Amino acid sequence: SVQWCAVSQPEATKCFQWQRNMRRVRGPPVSCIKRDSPIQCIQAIAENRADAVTLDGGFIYEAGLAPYKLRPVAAEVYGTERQPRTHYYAVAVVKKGGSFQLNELQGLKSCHTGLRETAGWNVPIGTLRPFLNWTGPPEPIEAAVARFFSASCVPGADKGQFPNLCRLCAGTGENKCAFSSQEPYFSYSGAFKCLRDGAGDVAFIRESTVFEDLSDEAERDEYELLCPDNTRKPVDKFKDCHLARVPSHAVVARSVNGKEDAIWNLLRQAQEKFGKDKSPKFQLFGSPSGQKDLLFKDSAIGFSRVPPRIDSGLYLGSGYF
Ligand SMILES: [Fe+3]
Repeated sequence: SVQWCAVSQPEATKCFQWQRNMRRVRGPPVSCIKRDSPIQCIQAIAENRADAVTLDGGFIYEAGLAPYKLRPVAAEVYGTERQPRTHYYAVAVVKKGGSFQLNELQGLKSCHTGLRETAGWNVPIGTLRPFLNWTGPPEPIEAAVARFFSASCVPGADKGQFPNLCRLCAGTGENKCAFSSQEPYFSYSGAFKCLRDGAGDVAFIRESTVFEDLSDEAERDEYELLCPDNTRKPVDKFKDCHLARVPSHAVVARSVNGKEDAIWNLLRQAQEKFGKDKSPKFQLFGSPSGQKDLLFKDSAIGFSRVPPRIDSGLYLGSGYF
């Protein structure tokens, strides 16, 4: 059986609902282990306490490093089934109206999905380094991003070394700027909720965020991207307007004693049984109200296996950071 590494109690429930659903249709068994962060799941996967966790490509990096040496075994498949894609695009949605283009970015307000996450940090801050004012290490990149935006909401950051990287955040108590769903401006939806709530001027996120959160058409007509060419275009045309194409989020496992084939078969079967539009009982690519992307990304259709011994640095592709 496969111990899945849950990252929160909402995620844990989803997984416990998963396991109960797998039993009912007599498929491959899944188990749930709870831990509090992606980086905390890696270690447990590394320490034989559990076996898989879906990670973003920033955590695919840090999970391939020593002494973890974890490996991407199955990539998330997003889109439509007529045209499947194992990649997504980092864009920067902004409020329609303003004159500022990608190059005009300084002293504004940015909402970021997570510190060190792919779409909300690695790509945009990687795209803004020429504009950034940064001498190099051992000063972190965090300090300059503190001085480039007038305030942001980049959860996961240090509340004391960089206070305006959290300035915009909305978690209450000690929960502000945390890498948890209790930060309501955490991840994609929270990075979008931070622009939608009038909090920041820019939202660094993915191409489906706007289609996913804003159901009624007219509402979305009021949002736009920021093109890397310094223009701004509509949010439906992200294929000619984006910060980058980034490889899809992936289930990562152990390199040695990984159980890959068992993990592949749990997924495969669950995708056939609890996939998009498959069972009315369980949607493995679905979350309940207010919660989002638990275990896997919402509105993703399935998975496509990763070919033998493709490391973490080859999954991502060359040309990183
Ligand atoms: Fe991501």
